[PDB]
Amino acid sequence: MQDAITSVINTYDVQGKYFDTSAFDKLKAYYATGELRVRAAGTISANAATIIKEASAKLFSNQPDLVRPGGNAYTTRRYAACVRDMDYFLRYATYAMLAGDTSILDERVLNGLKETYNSLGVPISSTVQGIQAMKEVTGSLVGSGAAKEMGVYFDYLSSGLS
Amino acid sequence: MQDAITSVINTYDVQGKYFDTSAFDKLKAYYATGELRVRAAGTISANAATIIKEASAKLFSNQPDLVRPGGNAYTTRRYAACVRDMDYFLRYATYAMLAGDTSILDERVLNGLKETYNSLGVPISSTVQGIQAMKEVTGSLVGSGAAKEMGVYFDYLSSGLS
Amino acid sequence: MQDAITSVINTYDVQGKYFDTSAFDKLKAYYATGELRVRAAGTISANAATIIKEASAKLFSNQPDLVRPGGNAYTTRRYAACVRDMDYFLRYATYAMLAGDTSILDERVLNGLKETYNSLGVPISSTVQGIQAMKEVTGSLVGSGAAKEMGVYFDYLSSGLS
Amino acid sequence: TRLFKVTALIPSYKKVRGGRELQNTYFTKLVEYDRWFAEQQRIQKQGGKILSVKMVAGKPGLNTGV
Amino acid sequence: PSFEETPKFIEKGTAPDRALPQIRSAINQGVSKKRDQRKIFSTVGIQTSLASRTEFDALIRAAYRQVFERDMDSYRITEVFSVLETKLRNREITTKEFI
Amino acid sequence: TQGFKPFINAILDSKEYGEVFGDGTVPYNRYPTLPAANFPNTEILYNQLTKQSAEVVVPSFKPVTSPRGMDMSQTPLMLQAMGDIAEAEQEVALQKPLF
Amino acid sequence: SVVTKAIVSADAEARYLSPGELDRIRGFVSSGERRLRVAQTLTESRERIIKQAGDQLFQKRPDLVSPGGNAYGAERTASCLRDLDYYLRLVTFGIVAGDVTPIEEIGVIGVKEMYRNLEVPLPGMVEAVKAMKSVATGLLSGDDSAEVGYYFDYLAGALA
Amino acid sequence: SVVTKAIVSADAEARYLSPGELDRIRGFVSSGERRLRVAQTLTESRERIIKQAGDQLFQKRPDLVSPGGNAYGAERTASCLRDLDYYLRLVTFGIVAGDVTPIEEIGVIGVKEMYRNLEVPLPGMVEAVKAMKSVATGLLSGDDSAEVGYYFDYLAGALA
Amino acid sequence: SVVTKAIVSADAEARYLSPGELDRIRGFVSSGERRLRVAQTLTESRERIIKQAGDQLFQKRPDLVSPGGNAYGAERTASCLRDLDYYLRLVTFGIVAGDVTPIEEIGVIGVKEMYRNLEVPLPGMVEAVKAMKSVATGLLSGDDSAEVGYYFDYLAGALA
Ligand SMILES: CCC1=C(C)/C(=C/C2=NC(=C\c3[nH]c(/C=C4\NC(=O)[C@H](C)[C@H]4CC)c(C)c3CCC(=O)O)/C(CCC(=O)O)=C2C)NC1=O
Ligand SMILES: CCC1=C(C)/C(=C/C2=NC(=C\c3[nH]c(/C=C4\NC(=O)[C@H](C)[C@H]4CC)c(C)c3CCC(=O)O)/C(CCC(=O)O)=C2C)NC1=O
Ligand SMILES: CCC1=C(C)/C(=C/C2=NC(=C\c3[nH]c(/C=C4\NC(=O)[C@H](C)[C@H]4CC)c(C)c3CCC(=O)O)/C(CCC(=O)O)=C2C)NC1=O
Ligand SMILES: CCC1=C(C)/C(=C/C2=NC(=C\c3[nH]c(/C=C4\NC(=O)[C@H](C)[C@H]4CC)c(C)c3CCC(=O)O)/C(CCC(=O)O)=C2C)NC1=O
Ligand SMILES: CCC1=C(C)/C(=C/C2=NC(=C\c3[nH]c(/C=C4\NC(=O)[C@H](C)[C@H]4CC)c(C)c3CCC(=O)O)/C(CCC(=O)O)=C2C)NC1=O
Repeated sequence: MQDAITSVINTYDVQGKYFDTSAFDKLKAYYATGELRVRAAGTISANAATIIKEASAKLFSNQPDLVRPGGNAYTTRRYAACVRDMDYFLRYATYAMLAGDTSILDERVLNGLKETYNSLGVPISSTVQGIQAMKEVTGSLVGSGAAKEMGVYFDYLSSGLS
Repeated sequence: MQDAITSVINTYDVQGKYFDTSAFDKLKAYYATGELRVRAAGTISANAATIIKEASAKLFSNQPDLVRPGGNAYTTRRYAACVRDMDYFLRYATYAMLAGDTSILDERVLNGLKETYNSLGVPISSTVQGIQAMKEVTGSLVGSGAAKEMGVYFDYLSSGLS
Repeated sequence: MQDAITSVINTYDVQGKYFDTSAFDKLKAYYATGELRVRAAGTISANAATIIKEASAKLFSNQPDLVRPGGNAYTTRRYAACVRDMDYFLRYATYAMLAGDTSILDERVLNGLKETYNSLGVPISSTVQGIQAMKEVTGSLVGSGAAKEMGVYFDYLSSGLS
Repeated sequence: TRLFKVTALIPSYKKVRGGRELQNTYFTKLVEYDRWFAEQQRIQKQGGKILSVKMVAGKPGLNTGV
Repeated sequence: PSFEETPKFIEKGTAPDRALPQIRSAINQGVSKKRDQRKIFSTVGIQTSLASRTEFDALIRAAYRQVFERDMDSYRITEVFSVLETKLRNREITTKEFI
Repeated sequence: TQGFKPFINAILDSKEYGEVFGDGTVPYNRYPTLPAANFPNTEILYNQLTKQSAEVVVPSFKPVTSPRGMDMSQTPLMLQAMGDIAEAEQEVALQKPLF
Repeated sequence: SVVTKAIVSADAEARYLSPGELDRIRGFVSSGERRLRVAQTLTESRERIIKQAGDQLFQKRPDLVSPGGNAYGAERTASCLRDLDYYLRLVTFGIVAGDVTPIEEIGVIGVKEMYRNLEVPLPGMVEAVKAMKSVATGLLSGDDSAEVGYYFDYLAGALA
Repeated sequence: SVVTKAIVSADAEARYLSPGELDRIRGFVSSGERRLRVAQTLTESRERIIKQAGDQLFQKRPDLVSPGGNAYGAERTASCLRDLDYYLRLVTFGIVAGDVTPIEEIGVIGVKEMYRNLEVPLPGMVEAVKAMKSVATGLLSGDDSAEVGYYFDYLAGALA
Repeated sequence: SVVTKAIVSADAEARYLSPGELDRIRGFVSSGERRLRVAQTLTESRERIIKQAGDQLFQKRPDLVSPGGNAYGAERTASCLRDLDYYLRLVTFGIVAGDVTPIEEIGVIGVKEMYRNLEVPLPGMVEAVKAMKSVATGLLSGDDSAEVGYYFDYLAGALA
């Protein structure tokens, strides 16, 4: 995985170029948002269990069939695995938010995820709905400025799964 | 693995046959070539670093983009891995020539090499070019008959990669 | 390990007290010494290989029999191990000086060093002489004030070894 | 029997490592009985000197309960 | 004028022109960055269990994630291996015996 | 013949485990360069999530004992040896009495 | 502390501290007087903070002090306020140390098992520490309040 | 990078980033503009630095450009100065990244193998790197010179 | 030696030595007499080999004995020749052993760290070893030169 700094470093390395004005512009842009990202990351970390609570409550309210018998989230085991997955998504979305890059989402989360869910019978659309629900809860938690920029990575996960 | 002796043994073991005159003739032919094979192996072993240096020099002279920034042999890791693969090819070609049999080339070199390189983005045509440069360098050092013999194993590697 | 601050925190936790004037005073003492400690640690970090060179040169000049055949520092492996151990002692003394407490020396360096050296046959007296030789060299570089502070941890290592 | 308490020193000969290795050379560990032959053989093959081995859990000479 | 030509070392190290599709593939070509973007957990400390509790705990959870491919809190691995973790912390056993 | 625990012990008591991981480090993906095909197979295994696939990545290794054709008896130095054995046989023949 | 974390990070890679770690240690030392002042502020108002936090906790969670609650009765309510006092002292320790290490190794490691042995509900703990966050960070200026709120939020997320 | 290192560590323990890691990233991000200024200063003078370092190196080591030397000739001297340019570029990348990781990952691992295959003398490389360090620390102030010399010393120690 | 390698390979498989391994040991003991003759020949020509090897090294690399060189001075040049004598003794040990294992155990493991600490240039080592190889092979016949030069080649590769 690469953060924004290493993203610029890697593009200029594979082009064999020294940093030009555009590179320093992107680097300034990353450094300018670093406090926002760090504060949002700390807020999300302190309230991770809460976010999972409201997001799973919303997902199971809108889709009661998931946790009733015959649903993919019907057992204590499969319910716990669903909330574990939601914790995965929140934690890695916070990683991507801190890094300012979606590379970790491709490398560490989305790789093999669709085929694994298809192999397990996990509903992918319902998982996308749960990810969206985490998006609204986290946005309500961290404020609009951080909300949009966390939503970038949430919708990246949603699009990668869909 | 197999050598010439083991190959004759296996072909007479599948038939449940004791050795005939033909098998003894094949064993005599290998025992006659053994001295030349050991001479060529010792020469190659003494000169492996020279061969790798020269062959990689021709390869990177003809394909300069491999060592320009962004090329597959551009970093100290990837250059070192490239010359390490060349050393591997030289060593296993020497093993094969000393055995008189290409089974080691399939078993310990060619098995999964193509999709190893394809999963890594290693160019296969440039690897074959490196192998041909290595063959040309080795032929000059081992002498005409040993050059023809060593070309067989280098060409086996090149054809298996292609 | 614990530093000076963690030592004060632990001594106040054991008695279940909030910080009083004396605790804040000891803290202020540490933050007063902090700049000196950081400067000395950086100086040693820049000059580690050097300090090791003069320390080993002094040890072997004063005790030449250690490196002639029959000495425990006679081989490339054993000489390399000797200078490796001296580099470890310097690095951990620097850690202890920066922390301001000698717990790291007992926790990491001295825990089991007697058993290991005596079973291997490493002479303790010569290693202590090497500690003193390293201390004398380091004091010349760090500065007059920081020299005594670093010597504190060097004598701690020596007495633990002695 | 079921448990040996083994104190062993394993020196290094192959190379000098950047890692400290004070962890791995002089050690004491608890190896269960039917692992001890393999463990002792491996320690001897690495070049170490087994300093001591002790009974801790079981009773020597017992037939059942092994 | 005093013309100042481009130095030869500039041209000796230039890269072929690459659009974004080639830049992306040139970044991610060889062995994956996971090979060097990771932590290797080992029992470097020989001090008692009282201090460096957190690094023992991290090593234990790393052992769980390596042997079982992920966290296994749903299966109560901590209480299943509580005696084993206790022996690891007080250094009765090594990492290999824990594994 | 022995089941699961003897099999795990056989892995962990191997020389390879002792040399690579010793007694202190948690195992990890090694990205092994050797032997041939170990890298792709290991990467397929380590790029899969838990329960991602139940298929066997390495069912077995295709034997290389015998190929089809390419006898290598037409090999030029083999041809030279077959020429030389004729000379040796002829010398042995002339060793016999002339009559 | 911050210094200990930097030293352990350097030791894991077996190297001397990089100029980044030394600059971080310099910044930590330069912030020492301010953090001792913050800790002294929170320490001198220990009783105010503990009683206001306990009041808010019981207002928002009356079931704790109702019959069948873990804090019902005089002695149980006293030991509740006593644990609040522990956690406040741990927060001051973390403030002076510059990290959450004192809190982590005195009050977080094994806290779930300890409150499971005592029937102490963890939502009650997180609500108590959030009330104590509000009460304590009310006393500090913005720069002090945010930095103390980091420790309080870490505590709340660790209990939850 | 510092952020990448923090995220990799947090991912290893499968946890969120600690307050200490967040404070480390806060410090690294606060110094971003200064490090960008240092890197831009080095970048604006790549040609001057490379030429002066080459002159100093070949005065120290006249044999490398003598007939039969490794850098003998215009094109081989150009390849030598190009290697110096590569390492200057990696040093600037490391300056903006905040650690030696770009230098480590592009120009250090397997560098002895590469130069052994190129029959390039390692002490010559060490002299060239020290020459670059002197020239480049010349163009900076006292505060920036130490930080840049840290990366140069790392590279030099890696080469020998 | 060869016997020790055969024994450890057999013990790795927990077996007795195969007829092939026994035949290998038989060939080894057959070659032992020629090996001792070669080692005796190099042992007799101690001072010659050291003298010409040192002279060729110092003429080929005057910088080592020149001011600022690592071997400047009578005592440092004496230490240089002493190291050459060490390595020639190791090569004799390798000749008797039949392999480079004694050279490996006494003078190759950790040699780079030793010469880094001593500030000894490794290329100077390689050139001194090549000069020793030339003198030793010259003092030998055509047959002995190959097997003796193999050990010097291994040693130079270890230093390089
Ligand atoms: C960090 C990257 C990563 C991801 C993303 C990941 C997903 C993942 N989810 C799994 C199981 C599961 N995941 C779910 C989640 C579903 N339940 C409901 O239907 C929802 C629609 C939906 C969640 C919102 C469920 C129910 C299971 C249990 C499947 C089973 O055991 O049969 C598994 C199988 C192994 C295990 O349980 O640990 C994986 C690998 N694993 C990873 O290593
Ligand atoms: C980004 C990391 C990286 C590095 C550093 C790197 C170095 C590198 N230097 C090379 C050649 C060279 N390198 C040098 C430099 C040496 N000459 C003197 O001896 C000096 C001691 C020393 C330089 C200070 C020379 C002279 C050559 C030309 C070799 C020849 O023409 O035979 C080559 C061969 C391919 C080519 O020239 O394009 C590489 C790959 N490659 C990389 O991917
Ligand atoms: C980070 C804390 C730590 C330290 C410092 C440490 C020291 C240490 N030194 C060792 C060996 C050694 N140590 C020495 C050094 C001595 N020989 C000479 O007499 C000198 C006077 C003296 C050094 C000043 C030597 C020569 C050996 C090799 C012994 C052997 O041949 O087995 C070993 C055995 C394994 C190895 O060789 O790597 C350890 C573990 N271990 C640790 O866990
Ligand atoms: C003995 C049989 C055998 C072979 C040959 C083999 C090759 C092999 N080459 C690899 C990587 C590689 N291989 C190359 C080879 C070069 N790329 C350049 O473009 C050239 C065209 C080409 C050589 C002439 C490169 C650049 C890498 C990348 C190394 C990295 O990413 O770190 C890897 C991945 C593991 C590693 O690098 O540690 C393997 C397994 N493996 C085997 O078991
Ligand atoms: C048996 C295996 C073994 C070896 C090889 C060995 C090498 C060795 N060489 C040393 C000194 C030395 N060695 C040299 C030799 C160098 N001078 C020039 O650069 C030449 C390139 C080169 C000689 C060919 C010099 C000059 C010193 C003195 C170092 C000093 O005083 O700074 C020392 C320091 C102790 C002493 O001086 O007695 C050792 C341990 N030790 C061993 O136990």
